Amino acid sequence: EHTWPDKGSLYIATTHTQARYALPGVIKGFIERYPRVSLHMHQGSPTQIAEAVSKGNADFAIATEALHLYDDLVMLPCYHWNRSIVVTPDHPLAATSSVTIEALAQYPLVTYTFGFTGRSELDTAFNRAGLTPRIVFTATDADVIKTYVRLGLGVGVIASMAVDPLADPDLVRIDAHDIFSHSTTKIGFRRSTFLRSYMYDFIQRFAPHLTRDVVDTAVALRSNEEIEAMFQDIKLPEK
Amino acid sequence: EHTWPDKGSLYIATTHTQARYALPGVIKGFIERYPRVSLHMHQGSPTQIAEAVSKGNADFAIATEALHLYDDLVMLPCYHWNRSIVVTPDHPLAATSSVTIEALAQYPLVTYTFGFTGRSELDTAFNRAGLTPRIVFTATDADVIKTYVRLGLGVGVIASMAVDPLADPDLVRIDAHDIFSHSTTKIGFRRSTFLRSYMYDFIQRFAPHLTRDVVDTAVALRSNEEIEAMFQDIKLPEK
Ligand SMILES: CC(=O)OC[C@H](N)C(=O)O
Ligand SMILES: CC(=O)OC[C@H](N)C(=O)O
Repeated sequence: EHTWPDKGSLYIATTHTQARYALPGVIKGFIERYPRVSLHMHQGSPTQIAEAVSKGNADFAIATEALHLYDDLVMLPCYHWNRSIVVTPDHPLAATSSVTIEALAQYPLVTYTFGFTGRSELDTAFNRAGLTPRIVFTATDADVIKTYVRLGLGVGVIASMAVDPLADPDLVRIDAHDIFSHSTTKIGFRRSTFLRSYMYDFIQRFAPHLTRDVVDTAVALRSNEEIEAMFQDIKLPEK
Repeated sequence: EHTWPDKGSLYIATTHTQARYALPGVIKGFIERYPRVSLHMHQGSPTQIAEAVSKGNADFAIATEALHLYDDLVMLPCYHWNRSIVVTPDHPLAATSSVTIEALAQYPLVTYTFGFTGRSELDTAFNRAGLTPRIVFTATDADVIKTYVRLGLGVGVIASMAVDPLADPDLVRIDAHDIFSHSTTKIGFRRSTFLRSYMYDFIQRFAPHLTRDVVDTAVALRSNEEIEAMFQDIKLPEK
């Protein structure tokens, strides 16, 4: 009843951050439309995620590993995203008129770890202002991080999508898009993967600008550089 | 005011599961008692966690990696824990009089990945009953897993401590201690680490049976085997 009868396997290798905040909608949508597609899902670190799809278990990889050893696979820009700073309401940073990277910094921090969902600005955006802050905590998911900010171990820096005013009503969102450059989530797959219609539909459902035609031409280029050139004048979804 | 003035560094390498469910209480307790101890915390995979403490960044490692390449460090049994099966209330397994590993199995599963917080039974406890089930999903944390069970991608198997009737009131806990053997969380540190009083206190706060004296004698032995022998007749906390 309003479903495609397409039969086939779809194996995704993705990160926590992706699996938790960016993927659920799509997946629920997808699996409802394709009851004959065996959707398998495997979470993990950028290198294994690179490894899995590369040679050669999973069909797609979904991650902010704009990082390398990715050349084998066709990488496609999906969206940008940045970070919010979260604190307990009783924090000095709460009652502050737009904080700076130096105004941060004076504090002990609970961030992500490198490399795993873009802390690849943190430190490398800190040494930039010649700064080195106390990182009392590095983790891989925001929910752990959030709960340790509730403890008061330090100030947290997480993806803006990882704050949910509903889910997180004991924290203060402070947007830091000014403070840190955005991160790009891409989607990979090796050239030799035959692209199935459900796959295009999935790509499309996850990144609206990635239509069959866009996709095809992006893979017609011999480079991920060339691809990112293709979109350098396309405004991505900003998440 | 009722705090120890002890000054020093305490760096912990632990897993998601540990950081999220087993560690928060202790840490909050600890840091309140030792405002001069620089508590640093770093989450990650068993191998890096082994690596971090080993050679030789972090003081303690806290994990269910009873797995090896651990010989360098003194490993101490902390507690046992097992798994619950979680499903949507509308699931066939909900209305079931104590399910078997075969009664499971007939289903698509959302579990942990190997190696990362004990799925090292799953498959190796499945091939045992000669079984091979559909694993539509492997992740590293229960919250991701739970949410995909809410989607209906499959049946979830997570740590019993990762279900929280308060936090998770849309799921069905089904205890599987019968079904799968328990896992042991241990705590490591290399022999050469001078043991500080706050460290003993911390060890103690996390594993009540690990008193100064127990600890000392456990390290007086030349083996983790010998240590586990020491406790083979001690009933551990069961979590
Ligand atoms: C990042 C987020 O909140 O969801 C975006 C999702 N990729 C979509 O476009 O459906
Ligand atoms: C596993 C859990 O829920 O907490 C146990 C904790 N290690 C303690 O003994 O304080």
